[PDB]
Amino acid sequence: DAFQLRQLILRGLQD
Amino acid sequence: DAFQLRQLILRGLQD
Amino acid sequence: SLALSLTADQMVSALLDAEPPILYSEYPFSEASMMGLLTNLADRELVHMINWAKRVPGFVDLTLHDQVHLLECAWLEILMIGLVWRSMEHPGKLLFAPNLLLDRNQGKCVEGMVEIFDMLLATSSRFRMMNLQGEEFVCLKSIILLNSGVYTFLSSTLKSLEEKDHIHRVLDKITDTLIHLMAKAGLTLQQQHQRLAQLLLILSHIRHMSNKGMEHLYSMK
Amino acid sequence: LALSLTADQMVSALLDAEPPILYSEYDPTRPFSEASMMGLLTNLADRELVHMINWAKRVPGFVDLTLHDQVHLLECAWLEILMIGLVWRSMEHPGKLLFAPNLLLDRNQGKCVEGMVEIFDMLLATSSRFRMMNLQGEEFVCLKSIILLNSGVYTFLSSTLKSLEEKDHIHRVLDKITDTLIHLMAKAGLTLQQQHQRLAQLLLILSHIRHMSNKGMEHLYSM
Ligand SMILES: O=C(c1ccc(OCCN2CCCCC2)cc1)c1c(-c2ccc(O)cc2)sc2cc(O)ccc12
Ligand SMILES: O=C(c1ccc(OCCN2CCCCC2)cc1)c1c(-c2ccc(O)cc2)sc2cc(O)ccc12
Repeated sequence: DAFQLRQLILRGLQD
Repeated sequence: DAFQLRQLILRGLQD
Repeated sequence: SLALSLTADQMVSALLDAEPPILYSEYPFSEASMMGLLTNLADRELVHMINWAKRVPGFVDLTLHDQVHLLECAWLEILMIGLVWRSMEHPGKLLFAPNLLLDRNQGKCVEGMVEIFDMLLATSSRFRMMNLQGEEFVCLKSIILLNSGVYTFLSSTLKSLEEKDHIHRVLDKITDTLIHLMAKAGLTLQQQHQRLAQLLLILSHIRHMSNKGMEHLYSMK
Repeated sequence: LALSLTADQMVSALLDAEPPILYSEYDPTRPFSEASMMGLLTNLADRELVHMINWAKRVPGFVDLTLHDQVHLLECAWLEILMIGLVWRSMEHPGKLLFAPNLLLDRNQGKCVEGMVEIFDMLLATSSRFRMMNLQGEEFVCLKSIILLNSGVYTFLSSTLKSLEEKDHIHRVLDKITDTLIHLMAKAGLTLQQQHQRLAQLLLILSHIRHMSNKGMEHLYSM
């Protein structure tokens, strides 16, 4: 959940 | 380690 | 720059309108089920926090890399300030959700959790004693987002210079807004500067709670 | 005594309270000898701590608290206080940390200890930020006392009457230090707007210092 945080943040921002 | 800090502070505040 | 053109009233409106929805929990405890319920809630709030960040003036002017970094540094602080705000009218209790209201004895259900519960309760008390207003809350929550990662970008790079300058200018706008609320409410200049200081000093306590929290969370993994 | 001070008096009290600037044991005329970075930094931190305690007693308000709370404040704040002192004396040395006047270390000396460079960079970024703001000595001494008084205030007991009185007293002294900061800014020419803005800027840096201190403890404990 250190990698899964950044992806979760990434997806929310570009969409 | 955490004891050594409390000791130091208690010494300094008292005399 | 839309963000730097806003009046205080406009900033407050933008921030009030940006607010994410108040989420309900899925709610006989254990360490696992309570952490299960709190984890579920944190993760669902995080999805809404991201959308909220995009609505904070200034935020989307930054690069994607820095937008990510700010949320990565701030997310637990933001969860915590939300908790502490909605817990204000429930002394002795933390209102994780309207259907999930916990006291310090349920904190003890999870090893190492009570210390942080007590800190969160002490912060909620402090807001109660100060009559923290909703308008002030939304300003503080944006300060946290914009401030917590700003010192740990790269440095001596031209791009970072431009990014930090922009954040500092937006933070100055949010300060002006806070003073404006206080002046509108009747406070003397002296009382204005004093309350502002009091509110911002509480932010370093929230930083501390977040760091202690990450430390506690990581140690369950 | 503390609540009766004028701004000028508070500043004087704080300037006068300052601890000595300490020298490292490093001998620059023996550069090719085996020297231990952590050994030298530890020796310095421990000697500063002895002086920090005596400094705390000279901060207005501090000795009015109970002994238990005096201990607690220093226990929560000591690394923040070491760090803000480092950062202050490093302001006129961009790219370097002035741990002592005879121990001026380049950024890259961070790499000598595993996990130390991240914190060095954070310290350097803070020193930069003070430089960019032209932080004044008067402002620095105010900030250092705020750290002492504010860092442990939230984590006493709570719902006990004694803590209520202790916190009330701290909050009143903190209010006095804020008044003092604003006074320095007003005296220096800033508009009201500029005063509130700079005050906010300074206090927001304090939460970065808290963060560095927490990262520091985490790094120290792991050695
Ligand atoms: O219990 C939690 C909590 C539980 C799980 C979390 O994270 C799960 C990991 N997840 C992985 C994907 C990225 C986002 C986090 C975060 C907070 C909350 C908090 C906490 C309190 C004390 C403590 O020692 C640690 C945390 S504070 C909080 C506020 C909320 O609004 C919701 C949950 C919470
Ligand atoms: O190098 C040190 C340092 C070394 C040892 C310390 O503590 C040793 C244990 N000692 C035991 C008795 C209680 C007090 C601490 C503290 C700081 C300094 C710092 C540091 C930087 C990064 C990091 O990850 C950790 C620390 S900052 C600092 C400022 C100073 O003025 C002096 C030393 C220092």
